Amino acid sequence: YLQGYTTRDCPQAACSQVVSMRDFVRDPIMELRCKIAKMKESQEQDKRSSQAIDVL
Amino acid sequence: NQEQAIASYEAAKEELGLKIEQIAQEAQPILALVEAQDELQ
Amino acid sequence: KNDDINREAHQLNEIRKKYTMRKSTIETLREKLDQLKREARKDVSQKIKD
Amino acid sequence: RDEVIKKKNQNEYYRGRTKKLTIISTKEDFLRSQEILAQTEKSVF
Amino acid sequence: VKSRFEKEKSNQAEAQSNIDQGRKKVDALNKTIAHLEEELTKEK
Repeated sequence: YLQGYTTRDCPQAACSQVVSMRDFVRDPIMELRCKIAKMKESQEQDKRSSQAIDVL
Repeated sequence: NQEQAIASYEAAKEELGLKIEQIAQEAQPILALVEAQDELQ
Repeated sequence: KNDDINREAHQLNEIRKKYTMRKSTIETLREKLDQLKREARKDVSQKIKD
Repeated sequence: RDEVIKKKNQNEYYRGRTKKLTIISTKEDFLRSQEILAQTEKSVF
Repeated sequence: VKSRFEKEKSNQAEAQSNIDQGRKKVDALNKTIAHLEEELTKEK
């Protein structure tokens, strides 16, 4: 989103904050959320995929 | 058919085990820890 | 005539046993493999929750 | 952390209950018998 | 590299599980084929 320009507005909707790469820092909270969500989905998907093969 | 499957399983697992033994032998090293310790002291 | 009818009987007996063979395929591959795969799961929610 | 890596590998027993696994024979065996049902009688014998 | 080796060992465990499943299927099919061989003699 910030590619090609030094600073650009915040990509989120209704946000006008002009940001750059240095303005963004690693978010441990988002990694935690996505990690947890993906692991839950992975457990669900492994069970679903196994039964998804049991169908064939 | 099941005996053929068993033979294929055995061959594939033998090959995999050889490769895994090689990779385990390749898993020696652990880096910047020594340099950090030296700089600290 | 008797020999001809006997040959026909043997052909139809082999046909019926091929049918029984397909029935055996049903019983083992259709069901025994189905049961083995169904129980092999042991509801993986088991090992997952372990 | 080491056990974290191990348990991630155990989640990759995704293939552990997914890849190893029922009805492929079941669907076809029906077709095998249905086709062979028309083929075939003990009363005739 | 140790993580990669452990991943490979997990693949080894999956292969061994496949081997064991094949062994169980082979044994069951041996029992069934022996049974049907016995039956065929039961059923010039």
